[PDB]
Amino acid sequence: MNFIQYIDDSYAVKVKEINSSEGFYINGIQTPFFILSVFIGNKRVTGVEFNNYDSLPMLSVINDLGNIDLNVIPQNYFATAFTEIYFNIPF
Amino acid sequence: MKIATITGVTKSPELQVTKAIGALILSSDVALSALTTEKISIYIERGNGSNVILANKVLLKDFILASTYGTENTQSDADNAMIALCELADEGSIYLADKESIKITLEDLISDKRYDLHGIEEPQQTNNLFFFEQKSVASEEFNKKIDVQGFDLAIMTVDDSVSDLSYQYSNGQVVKYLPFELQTLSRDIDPIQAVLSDGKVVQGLTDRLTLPLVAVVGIEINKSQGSIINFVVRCLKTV
Amino acid sequence: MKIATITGVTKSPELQVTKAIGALILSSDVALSALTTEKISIYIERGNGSNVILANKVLLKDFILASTYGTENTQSDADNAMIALCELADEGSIYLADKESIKITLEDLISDKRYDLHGIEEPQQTNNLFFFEQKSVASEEFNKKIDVQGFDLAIMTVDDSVSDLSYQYSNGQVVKYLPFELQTLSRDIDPIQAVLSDGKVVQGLTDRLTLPLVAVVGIEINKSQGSIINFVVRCLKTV
Amino acid sequence: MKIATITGVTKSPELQVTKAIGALILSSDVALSALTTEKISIYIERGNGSNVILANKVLLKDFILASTYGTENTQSDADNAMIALCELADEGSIYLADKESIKITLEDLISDKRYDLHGIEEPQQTNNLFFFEQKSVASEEFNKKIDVQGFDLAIMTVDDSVSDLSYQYSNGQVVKYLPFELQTLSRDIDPIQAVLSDGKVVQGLTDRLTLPLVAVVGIEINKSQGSIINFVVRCLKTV
Repeated sequence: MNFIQYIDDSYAVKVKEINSSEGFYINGIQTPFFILSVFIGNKRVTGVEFNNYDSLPMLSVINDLGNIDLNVIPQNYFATAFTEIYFNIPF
Repeated sequence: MKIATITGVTKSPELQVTKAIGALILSSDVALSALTTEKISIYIERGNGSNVILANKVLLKDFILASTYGTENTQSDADNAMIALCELADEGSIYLADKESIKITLEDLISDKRYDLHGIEEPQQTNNLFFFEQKSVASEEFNKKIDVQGFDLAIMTVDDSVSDLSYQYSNGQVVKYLPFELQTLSRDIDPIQAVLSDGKVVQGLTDRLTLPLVAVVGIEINKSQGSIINFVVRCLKTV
Repeated sequence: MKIATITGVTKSPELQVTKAIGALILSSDVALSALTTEKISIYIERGNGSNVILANKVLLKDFILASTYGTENTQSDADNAMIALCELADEGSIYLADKESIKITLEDLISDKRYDLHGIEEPQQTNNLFFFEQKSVASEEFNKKIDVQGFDLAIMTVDDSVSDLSYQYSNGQVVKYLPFELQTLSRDIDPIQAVLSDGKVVQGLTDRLTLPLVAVVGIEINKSQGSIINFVVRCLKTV
Repeated sequence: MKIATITGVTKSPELQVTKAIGALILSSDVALSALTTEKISIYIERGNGSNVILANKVLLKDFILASTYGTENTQSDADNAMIALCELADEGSIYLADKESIKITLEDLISDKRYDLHGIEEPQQTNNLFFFEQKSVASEEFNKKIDVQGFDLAIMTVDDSVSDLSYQYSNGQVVKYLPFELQTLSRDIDPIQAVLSDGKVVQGLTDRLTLPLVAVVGIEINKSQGSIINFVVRCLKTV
């Protein structure tokens, strides 16, 4: 079970599954979102990156393992809705 | 003042403006109808967070169309193939107190194209600012209703899969429109959209429509599956 | 909504409209300057009182030019070579109570051309209506004086026989103009009359002139014998 | 009424008009961009008193560009390659009291070109008139400051040596402008300057710039040596 934890526009934590066909990709959020964490095989992974989307803040948030505070990230870093994001997980 | 010039790279750096400006002049050697993917992002950094967002990765074509509606239109020269003056304040210019700065970023630029950004100063100060917002549809549902109260201008994408557009006004009346009637009504307030360098004039983009919203509280889209319909709405409010 | 599409016949069938439409959209593949004999007739049949005759066999060119004066102008697209939006009410739409209905017909068309009719509704209803009338000056008359009080716009056919035309205003002053001066004054209000498909604008017709009548209570025409002159006048009144 | 037609000669005679006219109509077979050195001088002559000088050897190009800024523009026909209407009073015709006449002179004309003059009168008489003044910045000097208080429109020559133009407003604020930004702002009010005969529209002149001044009390020109910078300002006042 591969799934991502992300916050919507209203700063609410939600979980969405990942489609593993022809790679790892996510789409159809329907709202501005900021990806928080990625889980592959019911475990937390680090060192992931996007091969088509350039966004340092989400990479920095994902790669850190400790608990984070949602009061430090502004609305600027939020990605636009209906965005196709691909994952490159090391293995 | 000359804010920046971008050539070669596919992404502009984080451009910072400190003095008070009220309008942005965007110039390029690429025509208005040839803009495909370039996006802009403008915000004001008030301090320890709580920054004010005026545009978040808004398409350049929609940003230009939503700001040059009315008597004015995009310009052309013998050196620049597209010039557009987009205002950011109602009457004067944005006011920064102690450390606020205006940060502007360009994304998805073309490698072999040139862009230039200039800022216009004003002798006045104001707190009424323009805000851009984006709305979309799931592309897997036939119809959808959105609320457009407060917004005074919208830019909608144009596709052959859109059948009906329903307008709900403040008095409760509901009026149904076809795309042809919508375009005809749109081209009745702003007959000319752009003037080319050679001398020809283009009266409308082939895949974008500008809708003025007066006393309109709801918009219903009746379409067919297979495409994503995008609306970019512009509003004015006090920060 | 879509009213009718005419193709092949030389006389459109009588068309009945029950919904309270506010304006008409005329679209065709014939250019605005290429219309020769097409005529329109619109009238409202009322079950309480008397029928209201808005247009009684008015030429299509004059009817289109009467409605597109000001900032609006007739446009064109890829499919349609001529698109015009003609208003029938002041601000709202025609009020129909129970069964009174609008009836529109087209006459003297061309077999190998295409015409369409579209209707535009409004959220509000009004009793202010637009009326079109025709005045004629015979071929054997050297001069003729007409009362244009209450009118606000006229369309005349430019002819070489017309020598002078005199306005008589409310204050009593009489001012004489030549055709060249009249055309120059007319083009100072609406510089552009239409936009073609290839991007070239046309600022006026070679055989039609549009005169805005502001605070004018009389029109005198002085010409030479040989040709007939036709004026198409527009007015607004509450029924 | 028609005033005069000039051809063959290089200097028009001092034409006298006794009828109270409100505006002039200038027509010629040369385009607005092709005017090089023609000059116009208009004044009001009193039999017993002091003359009223409106324009004194003002360039015809600057006169036309000053008088045709706004919604209108300069048009063209088959016979005439340039037609322009220039206002002399505010909302009427100049009032001649006892022994007043209007003297008009054209000088520095081309031998093989035709220049016509027409007069337009109004049913109202007013005391407000338009005055044209000329200012210059030499070529051997670097920067200059000119007081433009009381005026509402200026026309400046365009050269590739002007660096900065600074506006000082009525509240003491100082705003610096680049020539490109100033041109873009100027075209933001009047998108189109002239319409050609074929159909193409020209949105500006390569060696002239029109500056609408609102609540501006000072203009500072900063440039380099090499050319003379000419300004033509227009004002309205009562005589």
